Amino acid sequence: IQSRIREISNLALNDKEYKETVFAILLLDVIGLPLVRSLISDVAVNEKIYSAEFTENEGVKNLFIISNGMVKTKSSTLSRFLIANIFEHKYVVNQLLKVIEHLYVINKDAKDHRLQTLITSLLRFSIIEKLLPQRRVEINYFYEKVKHIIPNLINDPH
Amino acid sequence: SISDETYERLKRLISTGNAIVFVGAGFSKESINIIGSTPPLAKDLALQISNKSANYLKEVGADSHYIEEIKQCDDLMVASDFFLNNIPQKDELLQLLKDNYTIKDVTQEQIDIFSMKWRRIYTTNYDNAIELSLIKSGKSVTPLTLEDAPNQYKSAEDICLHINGRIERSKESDLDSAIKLTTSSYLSPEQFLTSSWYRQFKADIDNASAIVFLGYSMYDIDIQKIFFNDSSIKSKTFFITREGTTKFQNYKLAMFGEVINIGVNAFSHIAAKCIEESHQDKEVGLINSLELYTPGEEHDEIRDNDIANFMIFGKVSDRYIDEVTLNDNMHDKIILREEVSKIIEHIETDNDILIASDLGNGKSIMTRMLMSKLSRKGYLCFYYLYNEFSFSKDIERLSKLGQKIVIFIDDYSNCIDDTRYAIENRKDNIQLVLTTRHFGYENTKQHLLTMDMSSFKTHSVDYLSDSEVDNFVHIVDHLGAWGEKAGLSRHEKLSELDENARNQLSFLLLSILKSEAIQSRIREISNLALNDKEYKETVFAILLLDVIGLPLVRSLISDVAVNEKIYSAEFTENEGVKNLFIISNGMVKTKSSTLS
Amino acid sequence: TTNYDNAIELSLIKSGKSVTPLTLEDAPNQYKSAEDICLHINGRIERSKESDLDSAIKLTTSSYLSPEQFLTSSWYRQF
Amino acid sequence: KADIDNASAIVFLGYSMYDIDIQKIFFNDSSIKSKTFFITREGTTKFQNYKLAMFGEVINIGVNAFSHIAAKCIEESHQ
Ligand SMILES: Nc1ncnc2c1ncn2[C@@H]1O[C@H](COP(=O)(O)OP(=O)(O)OP(=O)(O)O)[C@@H](O)[C@H]1O
Ligand SMILES: [Mg+2]
Repeated sequence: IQSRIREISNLALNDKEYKETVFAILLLDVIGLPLVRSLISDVAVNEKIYSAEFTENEGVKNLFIISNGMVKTKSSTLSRFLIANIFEHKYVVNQLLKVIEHLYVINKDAKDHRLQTLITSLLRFSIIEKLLPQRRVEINYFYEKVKHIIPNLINDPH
Repeated sequence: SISDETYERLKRLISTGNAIVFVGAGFSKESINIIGSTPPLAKDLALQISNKSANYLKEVGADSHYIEEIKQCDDLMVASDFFLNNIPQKDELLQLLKDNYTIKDVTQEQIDIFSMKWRRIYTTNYDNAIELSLIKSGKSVTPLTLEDAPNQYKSAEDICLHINGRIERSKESDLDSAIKLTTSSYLSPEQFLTSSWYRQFKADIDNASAIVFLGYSMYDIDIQKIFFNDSSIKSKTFFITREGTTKFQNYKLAMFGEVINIGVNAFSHIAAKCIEESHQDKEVGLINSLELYTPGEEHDEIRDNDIANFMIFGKVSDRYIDEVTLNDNMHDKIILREEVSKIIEHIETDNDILIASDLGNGKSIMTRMLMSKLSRKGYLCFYYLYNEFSFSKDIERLSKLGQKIVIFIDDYSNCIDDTRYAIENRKDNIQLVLTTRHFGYENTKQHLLTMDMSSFKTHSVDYLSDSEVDNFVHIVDHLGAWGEKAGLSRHEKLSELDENARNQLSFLLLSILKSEAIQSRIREISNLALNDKEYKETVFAILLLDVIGLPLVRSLISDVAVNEKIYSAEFTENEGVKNLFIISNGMVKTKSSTLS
Repeated sequence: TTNYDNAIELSLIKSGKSVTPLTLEDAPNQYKSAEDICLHINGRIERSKESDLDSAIKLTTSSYLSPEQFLTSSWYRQF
Repeated sequence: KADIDNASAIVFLGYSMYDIDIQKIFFNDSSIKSKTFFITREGTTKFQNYKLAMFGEVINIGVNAFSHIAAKCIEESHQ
């Protein structure tokens, strides 16, 4: 099976935007937020979800159950396998840092509650351990760089 | 001869400046070439190339009977094919073509006839008489061939298109397919039908005021097949032939339009009269298939009965929409969808909009609200009317304007041909808004993904937020249609609905206000599915298995349906079976309990 | 030539001589046996499209810094 | 198309090949060229039938001579 999943995932994850959007879908499903097109646009840091050619890809159709253009996951045992094995840890930590910076950067104006709870939910250790399982160096690097991305975190005991 | 009323009709049609000329062999009969003579016809050229090949075979030393039987061969196609397939020196054939088809000087009638303003120029010549005649007369020209993409030259003018090729920058290998000389070239899979310029040619001869053929002998069969069928095209075309020709000689041409046997010489004088008026004419015309949306100018009172009509019975006026648009605090009269602002922000950045939704979840009303707001922002919004008038003429007249334009099309699956043309030949200052149901979108996926959809933003209005649920129940609270349920809180009220039907406007309307309009829509869609007894039995079996609660399985469905239609692949491609049961990978599941 | 106009071509045509004008987007092997090569190094006007101003017609300060130039073309060896 | 794909050989009896569609069918391929035989009239030079030679092998013997081949081959075809 793993070989089948790898072959059918390499047919979509080779593009940069497709990889970012797929990672955004997996990340928001991991946190538990609703999979809304406008919010997945902010998490994915592009607007490829609005194109009509995203939902007709091999990887997107073969890994996610699509229905009337919407995207939802198949099961947790495939999403967590994708997160652990198909996405490298070194990609995951860097993309997490990028989206954490960008959310704040565009949230300093709009003041949306969903972005705020997204940011304070990414900082929790349970999600990070569910995203980077038993990786000491990457977890340490992420925790030591999040305080330098945004300077208000030092005053927060959370 | 040719009558005076035909003269007046021709002058009036050519003075518009939207005429199209088709140039043939007879136009450049008087020109002169590099070797200082009139360009030759097929007979002389065939004799020359046969003589050349026979001289080569005499040099190699073949029998004299073969030479004497090849020399008298005056068929251009067979002689050229034999030369290219047996004789190895094709460089001198290309040199002979360049010598014979390079015009050095033109006459004055050609200058006067090509100093007009046309829509587009089409020709079947090899020479450069037309390009020389356009420069000399004070106008630019960019020639092309069938091997050029028309989308790159969209904004260019003075497009002189050569159909059977050109010799000006022809290479050695172009004789096989590009230049239509041999029998092998005419049989190639690459022809005028397969080229992308064919659709452009059809649109041009559909859109033009009149079409003029200059000395065309009507040899090609594809143009004959284009022009034979229709009659509205025949009423616009004209043919120009040489003098001293009887009607029976022009009988072949007469089946495709009027025949005027005066020659290019006499048409040059008409061109001399019409040149000054050709460049001046301009008219905004009238737009027939698209009505210009205009905002409200007066304040009308809104009465409860209007609230009841809009909420339940589906009847509303555009004055109501314009009134709820100007003031955003009036939540007791309309539901404010959050997608309108996103859609507006997308349309301000040169992006097309495609809206897809389920049955009756607020799509046409969203289109009307968008139309009302975008004119206030400063655009021009046109609503597509399902009329019998043309659409290419109207989009052309819209392009001739100079304002920012948004065009709205509702339920495009019923006008897929026009909606295609719209995405095929869209201009720079015209955006598109297309709305459709899910079934209509999925039935036309293969007709649209082949084009450029990178400029389209896809939106779905199927679901709302909890704030909009609160707004809806606030509207009903102001209406007071709860009855005995008004005492209970928010949670109790909607306790009888399913999770996903709660977040859809159609099921909310049917469950709370019992909108008859939605009932009529459901009856209309389900009638076309439940007409057959087999499908009726299968649908009733699915509903029975759901109200029991036991899971759905193909064998069980077939057992309780007293048939085997569930095994057929056409059961899940019906109208009602798709619009009433959500399907996924061929399986059938129901939407919600309040629908079943 | 370096001009973008058609004076050379009109002069050749008016003197009883043919011409095949090209640019740097043509390969030399397809025109190996050709004669009267009027190669326009900078560009051409006669059938220029809208995208030819960026790199094909050398006029702007961006069309002089593009990776495609006279050196990297296939006509450099021929010249 | 399927019949000329599955057959053993294709025989033309006095066909001048006037229609353009059979011409477009038979001109492209080369495997169909090996199985195609054209039967034309007697007393014809090679050139008089150069057009037919492009699509397959041509035999200038007529139906008159083909009758003898049919009479010699009939008893084997049914067997
Ligand atoms: N913005 C809105 N605010 C309040 N009610 C609305 C709104 N939009 C739609 N409705 C209600 O929904 C009903 C059906 O909406 P509408 O006719 O626009 O559906 P639709 O999706 O365009 O239809 P169809 O898909 O069948 O073409 C209307 O009669 C109206 O009562
Ligand atoms: Mg509608």
